[PDB]
Amino acid sequence: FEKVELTADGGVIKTILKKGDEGEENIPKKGNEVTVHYVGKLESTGKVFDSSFDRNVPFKFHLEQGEVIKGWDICVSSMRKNEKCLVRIESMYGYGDEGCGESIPGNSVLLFEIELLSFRELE
Ligand SMILES: C=CC[C@@H]1/C=C(\C)C[C@H](C)C[C@H](OC)[C@H]2O[C@@](O)(C(=O)C(=O)N3CCCC[C@H]3C(=O)O[C@H](/C(C)=C/[C@@H]3CC[C@@H](O)[C@H](OC)C3)[C@H](C)[C@@H](O)CC1=O)[C@H](C)C[C@@H]2OC
Repeated sequence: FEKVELTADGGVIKTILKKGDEGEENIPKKGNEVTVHYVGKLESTGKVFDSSFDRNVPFKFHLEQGEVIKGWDICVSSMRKNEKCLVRIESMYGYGDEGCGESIPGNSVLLFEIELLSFRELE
């Protein structure tokens, strides 16, 4: 077991559910295209609001390019290939006071289960 606080203020806490592959080559780097599966829920209601499994299409994004909420860049950059984790993301590292669409209210704490399937360096 291993629970990790990724930010001094505790706005991002990652609980490892399954350790990944050993090796620095198994750690995604900034700018890399990352591929994951995820399940997201609101801590307030505990109900799942979205998941890549609804469509069965892994989610791909580029690490630390401002493409995803800050909490995600922080959490994924600390994961190893094939790692499964649960991450608690407070509004500050989520959608803040603005919220997102009508699915995520402002000042919402978010809970995500993320599985790092793979990643690749570009150029
Ligand atoms: C506009 C084009 C649609 C385009 C949608 C897709 C490619 C499909 C892709 C599976 C997203 C899902 O589509 C069903 C769906 O995923 C959510 O349900 C969700 O679980 C979530 O929170 N995610 C998705 C997984 C990564 C973390 C976070 C996110 O970062 O999402 C990202 C996000 C909004 C980042 C902003 C970027 C600007 C920052 O300023 C802001 O921060 C202030 C954060 C998404 C991926 C955007 O980069 C791209 C898009 O939005 C959102 C609740 C609503 C979102 O649909 C909209």
